[PDB]
Amino acid sequence: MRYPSDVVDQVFKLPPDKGLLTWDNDPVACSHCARPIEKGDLYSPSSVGAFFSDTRNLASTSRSICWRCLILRKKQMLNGLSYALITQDGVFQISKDTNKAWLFTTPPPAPFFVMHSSSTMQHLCWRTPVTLDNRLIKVRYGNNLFVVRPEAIREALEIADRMNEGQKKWQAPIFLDRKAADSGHGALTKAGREHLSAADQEFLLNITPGERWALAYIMHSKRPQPEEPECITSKILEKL
Amino acid sequence: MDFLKVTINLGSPMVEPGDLFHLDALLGALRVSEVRAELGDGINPRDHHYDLPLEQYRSRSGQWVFKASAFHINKGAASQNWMQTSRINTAEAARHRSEGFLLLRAAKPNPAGGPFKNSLYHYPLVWATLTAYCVGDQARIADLLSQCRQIGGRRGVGCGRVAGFSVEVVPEVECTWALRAMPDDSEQSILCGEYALAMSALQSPYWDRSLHKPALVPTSLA
Amino acid sequence: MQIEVLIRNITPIFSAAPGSYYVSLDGTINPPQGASRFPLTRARTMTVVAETGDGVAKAVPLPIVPGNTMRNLLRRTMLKDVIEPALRDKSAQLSIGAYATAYAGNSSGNPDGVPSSFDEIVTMRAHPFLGLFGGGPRMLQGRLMVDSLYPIHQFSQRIIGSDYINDSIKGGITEIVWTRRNDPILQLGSPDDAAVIEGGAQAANDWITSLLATTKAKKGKGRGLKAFNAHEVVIAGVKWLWRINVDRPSESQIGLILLALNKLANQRIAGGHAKDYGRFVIEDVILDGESVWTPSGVSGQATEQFFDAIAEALDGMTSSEFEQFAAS
DNA sequence: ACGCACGAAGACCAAGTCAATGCTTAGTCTAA
Ligand SMILES: [Zn+2]
Repeated sequence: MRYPSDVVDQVFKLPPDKGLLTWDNDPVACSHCARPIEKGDLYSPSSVGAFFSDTRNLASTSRSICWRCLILRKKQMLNGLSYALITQDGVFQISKDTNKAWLFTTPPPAPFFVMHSSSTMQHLCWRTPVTLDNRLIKVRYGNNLFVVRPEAIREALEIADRMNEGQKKWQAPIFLDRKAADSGHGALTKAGREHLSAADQEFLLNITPGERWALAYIMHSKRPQPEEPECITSKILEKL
Repeated sequence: MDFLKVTINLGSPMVEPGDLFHLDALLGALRVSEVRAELGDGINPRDHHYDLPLEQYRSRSGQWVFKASAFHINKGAASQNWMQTSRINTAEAARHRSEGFLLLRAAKPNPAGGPFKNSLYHYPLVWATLTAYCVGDQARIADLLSQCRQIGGRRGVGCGRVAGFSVEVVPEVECTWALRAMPDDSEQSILCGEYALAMSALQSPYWDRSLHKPALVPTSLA
Repeated sequence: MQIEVLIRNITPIFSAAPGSYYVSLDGTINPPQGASRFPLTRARTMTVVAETGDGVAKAVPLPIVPGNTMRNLLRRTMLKDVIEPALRDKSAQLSIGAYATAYAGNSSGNPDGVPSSFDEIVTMRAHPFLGLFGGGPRMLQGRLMVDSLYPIHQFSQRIIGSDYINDSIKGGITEIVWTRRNDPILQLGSPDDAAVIEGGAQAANDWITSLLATTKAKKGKGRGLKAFNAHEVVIAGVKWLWRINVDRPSESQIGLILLALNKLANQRIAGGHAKDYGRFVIEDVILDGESVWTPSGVSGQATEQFFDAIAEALDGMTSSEFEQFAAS
């Protein structure tokens, strides 16, 4: 895939809705997924309504929405893709911690989109940049766009295991929060501050926010075993 | 035309950039500020943000980037997760609704969404010395950076004040300008370290998603 | 244009820090499991590097007021003291989109995302109020860049500077205030007290019996009114420095900022409305290195032009400008 | 008579943390 809207016609294969206008002016980017809207394509003027609180993430002021985004803005699409991973084969659910560990330790090779919501249901279909290479995974968490490097996650897990190797009571070296909301998120704990070497402390302080978020779901006393997430595109298509 | 190292010292913590913070983008922003002060706010910003004292690298396919590496982030302290909210005072809005200042017929506010939504967001704050490498004019770059006061982002709330800056000529062997978003078909010999393929813009502005292209992004800098 | 406001808080300033933090009776933050723990709401502390105890660099927390809080306080002061009375004098009425844009810069009025022509940008960014605080569906870049309220402390020397060294405080400036909530039913003492209650003695008896049963069940393994806890505040009397910069300000915008600074003393800082926290008095206002704060507020021969410009702007201000800015 | 009000609803996994700062010892005379 190339664009967030490309997930529709490639893994959902949903035909465009009826009654959509046809573009007849100089091409302009979509207001959601930044896809160009060329002459002869199907679009619709923006009618997001007063309850749309994602104006800051709009690609442009074209006020035009391509049919793929019009599909992606349906309630069944927003709810189904709350904790989704959209790859070529299908849409997978990464809600469970084991799924997150598998994704951030053994990512799929193909381009994919990573979905995650910080509340009941949020606009995430059209805000996630594509992950071209598995070594640089871009994850959209609520209003935060994260960059996760699997090698950094593996190195941090190795550091935590080596620091907790001797002590019988397991204790995390770095303070992390699943919601990425705590005031101490990403800061070293007392055990990390006074039981780790200078190189390990410098590495743990110099990780990206996305890596902290991922370790908040992976790094624990009993590391979850990675497992393949289930196929979810069937459920979303049936509910639509 | 000359090889440079740009060092920026902070007097206040800055927002830790989620993606690469590029020297050329900052220079373009400062140039746009200069042309705004000289002409006004009616200018097109895209007509003046390439007039920078930096020489360009052009690849086989014509894709070109500034020779200005992304800023290196070395943290003098652990990153602090800063919390900010947003809310409209409900009692004040109710008073205005009663007095006719506000034309709202709805009975209740909705903190979950709508005009009276309460929102919670976070961004990290870091104390760092900003060092980056570029090829250009020392005098003009130093002049442009003289008017720069804040670094990174969230400047409206005063994040990332500049205590000072320094521009020095350094040997080429120290560190190259390549630590940035290079075009897809860039030559391997000029790349410093491992380069992962990802989607990013090659010219400022870097937040414009319509300008995003597949590019080689340094793994040891993102 | 640099504005330096020297603020001394008469009452303690309480900006609640997110998180569930505990404290013991003796005052130990996060006491161990051995002793009793009570919830604590600490003040907003920012990790800063400083030369503490003759050290080269120490990351010590500094109790501050967030810059976004100061920005919103300035916006509310302008709205409630100059903008709203001026619009009321014209009997102006604002829609929900315009009002949301004016009071929080919320794009809910027109979340479609509206393009802005260069002439429109020039006209609107020159607005006396909406130009300073960008936002709305258009969502411009505001000309106002307000810094956080850093206290004049030993650890804030590298953030504030050495210009106000005479007012610095060496020791800690945080204190713990304990609160308590009592069940009013348990404080009844005579049938005259229970006369106002419809159930009289029977209702109070049932209330007390329910409380006792709930307490016994909780001890063995619905929450009552009784509660004991504390919240941490910055001690009163500490001086603060507020730095405000306006990028390319017009005369009207500077006049509005000066008017807000004149009326800023009537407002509160951060939270604590119930306990009258955050009360402060302006001590000095500095405009581009020139002191302007007279005992009768911001005045002088060098600021009459700003006041005249803002008065003229208020005379001709209409709600149509707000509607156009909010694309309503 | 399109615009706005207002409930129902649909995603639904789920840990480990919560200090960040202590530090010593007597010469000057050159304005009333
Ligand atoms: Zn689209």
